[PDB]
Amino acid sequence: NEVLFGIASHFALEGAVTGIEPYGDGHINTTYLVTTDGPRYILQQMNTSIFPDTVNLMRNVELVTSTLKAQGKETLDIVPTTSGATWAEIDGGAWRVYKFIEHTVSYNLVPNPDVFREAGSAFGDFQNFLSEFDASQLTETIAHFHDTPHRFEDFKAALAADKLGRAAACQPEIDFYLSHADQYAVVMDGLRDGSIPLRVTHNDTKLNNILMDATTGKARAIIDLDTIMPGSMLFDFGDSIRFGASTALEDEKDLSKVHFSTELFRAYTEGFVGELRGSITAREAELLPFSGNLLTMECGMRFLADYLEGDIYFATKYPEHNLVRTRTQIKLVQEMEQKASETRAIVADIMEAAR
Ligand SMILES: Nc1ncnc2c1ncn2[C@@H]1O[C@H](COP(=O)(O)OP(=O)(O)O)[C@@H](O)[C@H]1O
Ligand SMILES: [Mg+2]
Ligand SMILES: [Mg+2]
Repeated sequence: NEVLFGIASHFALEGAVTGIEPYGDGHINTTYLVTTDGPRYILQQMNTSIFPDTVNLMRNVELVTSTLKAQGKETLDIVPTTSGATWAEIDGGAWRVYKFIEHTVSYNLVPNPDVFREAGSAFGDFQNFLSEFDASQLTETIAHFHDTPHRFEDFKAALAADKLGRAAACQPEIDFYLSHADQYAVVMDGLRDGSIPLRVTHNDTKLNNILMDATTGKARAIIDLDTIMPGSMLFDFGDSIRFGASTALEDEKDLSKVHFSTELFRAYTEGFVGELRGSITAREAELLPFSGNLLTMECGMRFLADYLEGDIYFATKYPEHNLVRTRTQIKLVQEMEQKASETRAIVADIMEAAR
């Protein structure tokens, strides 16, 4: 608190500081709530282990937030250092301040389809108002993040190495990913040849990062912009479907409880396409369902790769944790495959309705 107040003094706060306490349930940044005799603020110590290049990350954040503010859209509002920087290095730490976005609630899992539709609307609105932004200006904060062919090379490397001798125990899981190999390059290929628009991508579309109004329930702002990068909005949509349209937790051991919900798929798509109708392309719309397949397979192969490497990337609570996780992702992709007729119809219906 002595140090915290000291850190706070580096920033152009518009109220005398009266308190500073840890805040929120995030686990990458170290997050504090700053109270003043006036407005409130978010103060964060950035994760420089994961994000060593703070200058480039804050440049990305500044570019996107500025575009939104210029257009009168609510977003993260950086509070500058006394020197006019967007962040400060203090005693071997990287710190930044945002205005506290007031009067919101957020979720840690999808409670129901209405909330999921509103999550869809939030990112559709995010995409819509960045549709004119030159996404290529953004640096790749985590290289190859949703480059599924790259992830598959990582997976194959982990399989070849088989450092723990675990491959013997997951042949069906391995064969699932090997057999789908010709599917991984669909979105990367479209970006490279222009058939799929290069857009801003958020890359952590979990609901924790979507603030909704505390009274109306309506989407308010997208936060947690650390992983903002160029890519396809399909990377974001696909991932939201992966975690959000599942009837189960990511590590559900009972696979009979794991299903791909077309109701939740419809809900997100209604919200998302409803805000992005004027910008979304024919090829994009066509790939909405498959984007769910793609990002789910990417995530699943990463879990299985981690299992084979001795669980070095994802936290685990028991020895087979990553294998259990890879299994839910496999189950979800199989249902998405089997429901392709339905989801295609859902998208087509939603597209025409939005007009
Ligand atoms: N500008 C802000 N206004 C209000 N709440 C915020 C703001 N920034 C972050 N939060 C809250 O702090 C939590 C963690 O912050 P976030 O930037 O998502 O960190 P992490 O990268 O660790 O997830 C969020 O889940 C959100 O509830
Ligand atoms: Mg977050
Ligand atoms: Mg984050």
